[PDB]
Amino acid sequence: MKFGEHLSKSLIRQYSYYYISYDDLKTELEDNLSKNNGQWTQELETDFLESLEIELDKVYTFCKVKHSEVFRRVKEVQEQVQHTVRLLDSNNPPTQLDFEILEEELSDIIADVHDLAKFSRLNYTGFQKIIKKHDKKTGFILKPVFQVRLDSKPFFKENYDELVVKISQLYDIARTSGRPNFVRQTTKYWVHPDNITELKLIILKHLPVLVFNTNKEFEREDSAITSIYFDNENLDLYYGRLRKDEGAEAHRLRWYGGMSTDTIFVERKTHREDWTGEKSVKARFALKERHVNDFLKGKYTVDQVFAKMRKEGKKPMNEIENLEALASEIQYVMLKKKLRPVVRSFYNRTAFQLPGDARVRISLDTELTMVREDNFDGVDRTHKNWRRTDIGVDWPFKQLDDKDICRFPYAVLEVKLQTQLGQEPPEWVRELVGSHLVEPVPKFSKFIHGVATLLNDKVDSIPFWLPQMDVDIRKPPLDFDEDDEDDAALVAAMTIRAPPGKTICVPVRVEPKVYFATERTYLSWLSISILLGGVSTTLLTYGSPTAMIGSIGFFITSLAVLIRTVMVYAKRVVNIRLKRAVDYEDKIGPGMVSVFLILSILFSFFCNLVA
Amino acid sequence: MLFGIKLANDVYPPWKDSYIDYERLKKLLKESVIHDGRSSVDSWSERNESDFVEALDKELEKVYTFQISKYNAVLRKLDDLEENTKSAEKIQKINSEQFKNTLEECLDEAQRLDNFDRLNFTGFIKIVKKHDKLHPNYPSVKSLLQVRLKELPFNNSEEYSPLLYRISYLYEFLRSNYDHPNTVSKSLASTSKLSHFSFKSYKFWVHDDNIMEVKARILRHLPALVYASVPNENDDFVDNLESDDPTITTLYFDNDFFDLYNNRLLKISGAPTLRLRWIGKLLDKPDIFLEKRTFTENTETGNSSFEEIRLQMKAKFINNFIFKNDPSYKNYLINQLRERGTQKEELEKLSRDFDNIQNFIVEEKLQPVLRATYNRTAFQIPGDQSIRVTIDSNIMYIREDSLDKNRPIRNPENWHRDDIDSNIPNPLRFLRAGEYSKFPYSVMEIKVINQDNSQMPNYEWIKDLTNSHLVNEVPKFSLYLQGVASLFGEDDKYVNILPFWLPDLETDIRKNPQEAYEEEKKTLQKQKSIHDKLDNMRRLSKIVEAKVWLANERTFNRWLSVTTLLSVLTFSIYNSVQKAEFPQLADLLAYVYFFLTLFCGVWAYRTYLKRLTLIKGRSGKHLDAPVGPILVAVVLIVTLVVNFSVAFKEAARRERGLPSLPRTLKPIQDFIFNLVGE
Amino acid sequence: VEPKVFFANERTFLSWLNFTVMLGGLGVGLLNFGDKIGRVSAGLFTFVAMGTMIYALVTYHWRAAAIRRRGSGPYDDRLGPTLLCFFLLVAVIINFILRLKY
Amino acid sequence: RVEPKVFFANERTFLSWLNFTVMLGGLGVGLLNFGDKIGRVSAGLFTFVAMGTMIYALVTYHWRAAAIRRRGSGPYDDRLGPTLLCFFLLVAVIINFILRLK
Amino acid sequence: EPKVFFANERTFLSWLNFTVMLGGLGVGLLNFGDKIGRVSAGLFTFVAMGTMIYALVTYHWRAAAIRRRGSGPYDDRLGPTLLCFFLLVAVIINFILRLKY
Ligand SMILES: CCCCCCCC/C=C\CCCCCCCC(=O)O[C@@H](COC(=O)CCCCCCCCCCCCCCC)COP(=O)([O-])OCC[N+](C)(C)C
Ligand SMILES: [Mn+2]
Repeated sequence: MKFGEHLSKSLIRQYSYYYISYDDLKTELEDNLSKNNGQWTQELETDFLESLEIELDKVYTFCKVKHSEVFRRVKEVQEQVQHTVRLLDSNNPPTQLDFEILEEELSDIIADVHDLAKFSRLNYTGFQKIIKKHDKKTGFILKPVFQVRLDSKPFFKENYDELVVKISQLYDIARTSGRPNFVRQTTKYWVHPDNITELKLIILKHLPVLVFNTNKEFEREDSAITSIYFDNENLDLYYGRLRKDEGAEAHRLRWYGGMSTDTIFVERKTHREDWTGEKSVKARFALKERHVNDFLKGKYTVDQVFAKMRKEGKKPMNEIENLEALASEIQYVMLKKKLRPVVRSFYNRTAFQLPGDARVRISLDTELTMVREDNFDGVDRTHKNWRRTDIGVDWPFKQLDDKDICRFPYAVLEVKLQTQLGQEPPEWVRELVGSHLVEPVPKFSKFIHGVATLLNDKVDSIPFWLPQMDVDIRKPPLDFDEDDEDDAALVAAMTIRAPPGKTICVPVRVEPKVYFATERTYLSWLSISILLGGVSTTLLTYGSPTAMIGSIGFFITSLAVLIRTVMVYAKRVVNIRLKRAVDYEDKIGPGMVSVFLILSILFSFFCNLVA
Repeated sequence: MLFGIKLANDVYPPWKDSYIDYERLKKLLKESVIHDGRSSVDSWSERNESDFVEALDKELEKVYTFQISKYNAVLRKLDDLEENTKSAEKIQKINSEQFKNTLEECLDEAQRLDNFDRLNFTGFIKIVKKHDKLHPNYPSVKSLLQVRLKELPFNNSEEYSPLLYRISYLYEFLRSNYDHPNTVSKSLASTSKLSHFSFKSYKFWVHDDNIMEVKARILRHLPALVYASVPNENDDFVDNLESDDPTITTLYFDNDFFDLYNNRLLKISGAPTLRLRWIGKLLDKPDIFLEKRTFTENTETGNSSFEEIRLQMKAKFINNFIFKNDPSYKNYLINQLRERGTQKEELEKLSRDFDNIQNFIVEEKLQPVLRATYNRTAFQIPGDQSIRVTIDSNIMYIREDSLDKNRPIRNPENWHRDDIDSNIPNPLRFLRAGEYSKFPYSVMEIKVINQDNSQMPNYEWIKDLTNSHLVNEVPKFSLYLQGVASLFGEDDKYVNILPFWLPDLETDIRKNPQEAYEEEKKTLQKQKSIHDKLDNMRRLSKIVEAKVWLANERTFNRWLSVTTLLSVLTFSIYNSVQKAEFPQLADLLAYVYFFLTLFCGVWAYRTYLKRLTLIKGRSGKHLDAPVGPILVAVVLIVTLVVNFSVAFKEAARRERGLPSLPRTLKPIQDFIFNLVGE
Repeated sequence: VEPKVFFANERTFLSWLNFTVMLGGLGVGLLNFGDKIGRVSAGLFTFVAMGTMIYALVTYHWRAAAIRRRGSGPYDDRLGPTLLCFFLLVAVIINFILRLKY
Repeated sequence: RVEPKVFFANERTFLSWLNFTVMLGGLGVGLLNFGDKIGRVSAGLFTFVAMGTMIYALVTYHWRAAAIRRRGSGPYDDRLGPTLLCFFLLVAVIINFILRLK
Repeated sequence: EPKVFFANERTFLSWLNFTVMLGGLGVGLLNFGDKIGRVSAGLFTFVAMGTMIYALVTYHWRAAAIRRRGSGPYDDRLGPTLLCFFLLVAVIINFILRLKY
């Protein structure tokens, strides 16, 4: 709660140790006042001013050094970009590495500028707070006197917005001429309505707000987002998205604002997966409202869609061809699979991000609602239209019967991080994600939840969060060796339900270092068989006729073990290939080998020591 | 009408002499010689300057001495009624009728004094600006007017006069406890809005050297709003990975008599303003909004309310909509929105708004007058309408009227100026002197909402920032009024009234911290005294992922171990064929096992190389190769079965027509020999 | 749900089974081929092989309690391997002494 | 700041390589003791391969121990050895098979 | 730490695997060999038994020196070298004695 406590985690550690010593000055003031029992002395004020002056000088010197460094870096990068542009028309201009490192340097400069601005503002606020507190507690007046000293060393009057604009212009130029590290993270959370204001206040201390209005005013319909999802009668896309199949696609029509908007975005989300993990893609193209219905029936051809873009010629022709191919694929899939609107999701979105900085992005979705728009029951809800027009952007939708509407009782938080390799995410983000205000729900989706909740009498598989919808989520305030890793896991390990007719469907992902595991186990079995097989052959052609029955026994044992191992390996490979869940504990192997070996050995002993 | 005619027709008959001599001063300025040109020979001499300064000095002396005398007379009468109040005793000796008549006389005198001050100030400002426009060599004469204005007992601003507040609360106490009946007077009730008992707006000017500090002070408490454009048709992409300030222009409307400006400057309740607003350039096809804004006051608390009617326009339909009274656009838009799927209530409201704005424009004969461009910065917590702060910068005014019937600045049949919105990269070079103006400061507005009857907001950091050396408070400032005063304020034909904040524009508005502290102390003391007096007389007197690399290496090692074992078995069987009981059979097992060891080595190497290729970079759906592990096992099964079958097929032929087997094991062989087929 | 624990369990079981497989192959080879010395030593080595096999199976099925009945600390079973570590030496010494007789 | 877990991994790798060379040397000695001159030549070639593998294993183990002694983190990469062993074994097997075939 | 104890157990299992294979081969050659073969097999089995005893002693020391958390014989530079020397000497003697007569 202390001001110094919030100052500590405001920025990274390299900016610490240079902040105003607010806590030290406050403690000194209180201690001196207590010792002298009031009655402030001129020498005490002199020492207070000396400490304030040395702190001010330190802050001013640090700010001056940082400003000089930032300006020098900007000038150097601008000259480098200009030289690269001059060399663009020359022979062999690299585009895959130089442009990327230039962009990385630009992003680093932007982050440094933002951090410096926040540092200056926080220090000014601390100075004002301590001066006000000293004036209030002590009978003497200091604010008019110290205002002159602050104005003599203006570390807070620097304008960093022009630098941001210039760096953004350079970034745009590089992106424009660059068309022939870092790690993403994305997490979702549920927030109780009682904690929305506190969460918003916490977020607002680090990022500004985005306003979709020319007057920069907060209007009711300026933040609404509406999506219509498409699916067939068998709900093929629902199951394809629930069980995360390769190439699973979601098709939606989206618009922003009220019912006066005449731009509808056709969007397709495609899920792809490798042994690295989660390489998903997203595509979209714009369309006019009056041509949407025709586009859903093929009457509106793809040629008429991109006529304006072809005529104006602003966009390169190859990108136009790519968009034409995407539109053709979407239309063909829509016609072939017999897709129709099935569900609508509505919510109000608030976005938090810094201009030109992609390190942290936050999104908050409130008033989440799902509305049924299908004709499977037997009632036509859209009347041949692509959306039902009896409701639009008016929450809550009270003119809808309770069987066609689902009202989500929580808000959805979305955190996107883009962290440079070698450094940790900001402390405030980590303290936010782990706290009593949010409940993490990985891989939450609005389309799946809407379909499961509304058409609950037509689906066999449901997500994991659906049965837990009645759980109260309020919480009170709070290289290595592979064999060695397996040994550590062994040491560590050694020392509710879906409604009837439905099963909780969860996809299973395996670490890539399982592909090499099973084969190794397989090999560790195969050699064993060979050894046993060896016995068989040395008792099939080198022994007396009275000892071949033990050869038969070893033959049977070797065949059994080998075919068992082949069966297990094939089962494991085919199950891992198609994303099923497997059992990794083989309970039959050791016992079968034990019994077969004992039987073979004893039988051979008896047959060679009989009569 | 002309300023001279208005001055002549508004003179109070008892006060003929006290008014300004506008015509005499204009003649003494020799404005006719400037007007006519032919005989410009008689220039401006020092004797003429001395005479003009002399006449202006005595005019100012007469006018302001009369004003001060009248103001001093009224306040004192009202001090009397104040005596019969303090004493909880002289209270019972009071009389209603004489006090009511005195209050009515005081109100009439205050209104007359306000009109007198407005007229005289307008005349003096016009004269001073006219003199300063001509004869640039000689020093300006605005110092005389500034000195005379500074001597006034009160502050020259658009705020209500202190006499109004005094009379208001005197009437409130007279009506409250002494005699509820026998009041009768209703004109005195109009001042009841000023009685101390919501939505309050404060306006300030900020110098360019103080913007960063006030921005830091605001950002301590409120966030910053960043403008983000809604996605449009040009933002369509093909395939990306997951998670892959504008200039505001407003054109204002008014008629040839400037009725809207006059009514707004006179604080007439319900005075509207009409404007067109957009951002960016007009050649990018942006959204154009037609707004009508009104402030109305219907309550005894004095709290005002603000109403706005907004319509969206198309660039083609504006000319017919605002000039020819064409109702085509209304029907076209209504049909378009009905086709889009808008409900009935929104359509009814849109039709009503269209009717209201079109009727307003037709009745009042409004037309575009001026254009203002600026940049806006806002601070507000989302979902919290309690407080808002906004700042406007880089304000610029441009004349966009058609008042000159011989060389119109804008065509009478076009809704906007043609030359400014051309394709030339820098159109503002075309502008001539006197057709544009630049406001030197930044304008900050603070809106505070206290819905409950909480006795004014009175919140902490707002009052801390207000009483500081960083801002200069200008009550009731407006961008439209300032633009009209700047562009058309020097012409007697159009503007006959001027705002009281004009003289403060020339002075340096920067303040030292010490003077600001002293003024803060004085203001706080005055407010505390007023509040204490009100409380005293109110109730007291009330009645690199190396792990995969290691795994690949270990898998290759295991494959090599299997190959070694197979080769060892192969050569052990092969190099001992001569001692085999069936040498014709041991020559095939060695061959097949040699083939198996070669295949194992080749497959191990090839799979290792392929998986190393996959590991380098990032590709491949899966890391597996099940073909070899299956083929090796299948071939081993086949070889073992064939060896067993051949051995036990030839074990019967050798014992036919040739002891060695135990008796107990005799039947068992007869089973296998039957299974093989002998 | 962690495969690596089960994988390590199987690795330990198969590493122990290698001993039994090798010893059983040796015993079968000695009994089927050779003079009385081999037939005498075959049972002696098969006893040790059977002991190792039984110990491996018991140890494996004892460690299969990673899903339930948790609480068993470190298996410092220094008496299992070492007691069986001397039987093979005894067999080797016996074979050396008895073979040298004839 | 050194832990036994890296020395244990080094020892396990060393004993794996010795497992390779013990299999190869056992084959070589078995072919040397019995068989004709062809078996003797095959045995000599096989024991040469086994000896080379054993010396390579010991050299790599000593280098790994020295690298662990001088702090750092080195014992994770070894690529030349597997390829060399694979090539040597393929050449040895094909040469012995061809020589016996004649 | 139990993890280090299990690592020591794994090392002992590897040692036992090597020693069992070597002793098995030695016994197999001994029971089917002549005087030269008998001497060679005795030498190989003696080398295997010595290495097995050394591994048992090292495993016993390590499995008890960790509870004390003292020095421990984690670093070894004599076992592998002595094993290499003994194997090389045994192979050389076997070859020279087989080719001598
Ligand atoms: C550095 C390491 C050193 C190792 C040293 C110990 C080495 C152990 C050595 C030998 C093992 C015992 C073999 C005795 C065979 C007797 C029967 C027989 O058929 O013999 C015949 C041939 O025999 C051969 O040529 C067979 C070759 C055997 C290869 C090895 C198999 C052992 C296990 C491997 C499996 C993988 C291991 C996995 C674990 C098990 C006898 O032929 P002959 O011509 O009558 O005899 C010569 C007589 N004469 C000279 C008078 C003419
Ligand atoms: Mn999302």
